[PDB]
Amino acid sequence: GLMQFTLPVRLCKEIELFHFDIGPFENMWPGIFVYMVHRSCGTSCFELEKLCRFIMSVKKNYRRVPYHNWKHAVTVAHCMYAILQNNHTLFTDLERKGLLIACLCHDLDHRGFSNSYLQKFDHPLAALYSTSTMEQHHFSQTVSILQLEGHNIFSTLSSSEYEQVLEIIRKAIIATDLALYFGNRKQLEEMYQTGSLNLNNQSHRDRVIGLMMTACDLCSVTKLWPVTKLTANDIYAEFWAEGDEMKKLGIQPIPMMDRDKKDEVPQGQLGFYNAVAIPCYTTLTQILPPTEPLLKACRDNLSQWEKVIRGEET
Ligand SMILES: Cn1ncc(C(=O)O)c1C(=O)Nc1ccn2cc(-c3ccccc3)nc2n1
Ligand SMILES: [Mg+2]
Ligand SMILES: [Zn+2]
Repeated sequence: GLMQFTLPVRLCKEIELFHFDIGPFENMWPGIFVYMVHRSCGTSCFELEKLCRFIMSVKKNYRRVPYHNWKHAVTVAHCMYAILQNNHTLFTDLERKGLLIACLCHDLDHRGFSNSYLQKFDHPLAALYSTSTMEQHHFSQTVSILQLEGHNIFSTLSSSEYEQVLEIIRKAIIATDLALYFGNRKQLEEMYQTGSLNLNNQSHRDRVIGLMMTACDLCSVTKLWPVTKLTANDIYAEFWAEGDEMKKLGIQPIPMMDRDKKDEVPQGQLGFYNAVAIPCYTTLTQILPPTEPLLKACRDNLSQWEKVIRGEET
């Protein structure tokens, strides 16, 4: 109760900033997450014995893959922390509770392959979940861990409150299926520009939370350039692994996943910032103005990719 987590001065200052990197020391990541929960939600939101148990069970069900790993999970949770701390009054006590948990859990038991590879491999999960295959699995995995002995971090919530937070977490996790982002953003774009957007409307909150979930999921493009550049090595390691597997199925993979076409990466990253990232952070800054640093940092990294193509960098 009166046991408060403290970080060293640099982490304690840097952690409030959107572009914060959680560093290479795994054993500090759980304490970084508990520190963020206590500050976002309160020191009384969760029982520390159950939280710590939940956090280590979630860790254990993240696989040792180049990108979609325990580190990604805590990085996406930190972005959400940054957004919630800069939009203090606009979110309920349940939403703060659920959105940090959702972010930690959003890629549970990820194997490093897209929903498409699962469908073409004819994976059992692709028979069980027709769309957002992995994301339905990540939620399933979350509920399993919440149903483990001494892992129910929402024990103090009522029947109705429990159902509401699990519904927040479910929509939040489904929303990280990028294929749904495009329509979600376009609809948010139209609602903001006509003035019909209303945060008292639940279906509108759902959409805004979904865009926050995309923004947190992509926050690798909103770090300082040295971190963005090095993260990209981890992303393409999975993509090219997936391409190799497509070639084993007898399918020529998209260039993005073809390691023979790695020379086309800088221009590929250019496309992704224009088609996905900039649009995403633009609409987010429109709806939630204090999230502007994410746009600025994204814009800065777009410019760094342009310099790579021009041959000013390697
Ligand atoms: C989902 N997600 N989350 C983070 C990131 C990220 O990249 O940081 C991504 C991601 O979708 N990236 C993309 C998207 C489209 N691409 C097309 C090429 C490309 C094409 C041709 C040749 C060489 C590369 N590379 C791409 N990378
Ligand atoms: Mg995912
Ligand atoms: Zn993710």
